[PDB]
Amino acid sequence: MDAAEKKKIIEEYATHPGDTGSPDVQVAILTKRIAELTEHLKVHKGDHHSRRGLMLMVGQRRRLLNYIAKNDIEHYRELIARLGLRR
RNA sequence: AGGGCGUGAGUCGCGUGUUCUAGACCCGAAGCGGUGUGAUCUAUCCAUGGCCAGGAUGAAGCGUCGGUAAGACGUCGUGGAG
Ligand SMILES: [Mg+2]
Ligand SMILES: [Mg+2]
Ligand SMILES: [Mg+2]
Ligand SMILES: [Mg+2]
Ligand SMILES: [Mg+2]
Repeated sequence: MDAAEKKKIIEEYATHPGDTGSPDVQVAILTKRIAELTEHLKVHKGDHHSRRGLMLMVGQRRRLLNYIAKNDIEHYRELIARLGLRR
């Protein structure tokens, strides 16, 4: 998250070239952040405050995915298929 | 002074009684000491071999599925532990 791969993620998950805040981009960014924080917590199992931040990110991503699936179910399926298949 | 002790037959053989030192009239311990013999029984150990019909039970592990942010965990199969 030195903004390099963040911009990369924004551009390769954007719906249109100017898109930077749509639910797809938000879910992609949140998933990358959840992965990074999961690794950090695996290193530091005792970081309860960061784990709470991780849970907040998880819930936010869940609500965004719920909105996406409520609007366009096939788009939701494609997005989650790209993003870890929702296991 | 009074008193104690003292004022010629012995000695050597043989026999014999008792006795001394020797096992000492004879028999009998449990045990003590010295030096050896034994681990072909048995106790433990050491090296090197053998052996344990048959039938049960179903531990880890692994895998599937479910679960989760990752899990834990659940489920099923597999597995064959003591
Ligand atoms: Mg004595
Ligand atoms: Mg002795
Ligand atoms: Mg003796
Ligand atoms: Mg000997
Ligand atoms: Mg022997």
